[PDB]
Amino acid sequence: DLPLPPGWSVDWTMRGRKYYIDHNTNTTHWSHPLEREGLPPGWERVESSEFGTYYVDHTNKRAQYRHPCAPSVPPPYVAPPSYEG
Amino acid sequence: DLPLPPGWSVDWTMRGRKYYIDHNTNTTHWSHPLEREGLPPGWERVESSEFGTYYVDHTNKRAQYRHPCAPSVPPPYVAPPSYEG
Ligand SMILES: [K+]
Ligand SMILES: [K+]
Ligand SMILES: [K+]
Ligand SMILES: [K+]
Ligand SMILES: [K+]
Repeated sequence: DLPLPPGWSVDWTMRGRKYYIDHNTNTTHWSHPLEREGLPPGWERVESSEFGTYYVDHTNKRAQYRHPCAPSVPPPYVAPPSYEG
Repeated sequence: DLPLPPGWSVDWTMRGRKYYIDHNTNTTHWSHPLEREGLPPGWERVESSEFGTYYVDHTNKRAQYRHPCAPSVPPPYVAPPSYEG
């Protein structure tokens, strides 16, 4: 949907997974560069049918469920307003 | 974007957070009912600018970073194909 910034292109893995090619920096990425609000450089949010939504750190070649910048404690439960309706 | 199933409506919290009202079951929800693929009943995926993406269990009033169905081990690191470009 969102336009690629100048200097990018897209391709596909042998499993059908889209990736983004940055010809400005000669690097490749799982996510659109305009869809990384709140993420530090080197980190991406990824979606998995087996593991759900998690985060990868390309600079350390590791992954974790928690956003890199989230408090290192479990996140807060909040319910929507009760049915009124 | 996606049409609401029959019997639903939408409203807004005093913080500007959208929620979904199910008049079929007299319940309320943070997420669109057609956007919960892979989630068990009672669980939702939520987005937070402070905590990132996590999951809430309305039946236990708790939250966790890991998808309820994800393996209880850290998720796998996978890099996109190296720049060719
Ligand atoms: K450029
Ligand atoms: K281009
Ligand atoms: K997560
Ligand atoms: K109905
Ligand atoms: K309606």
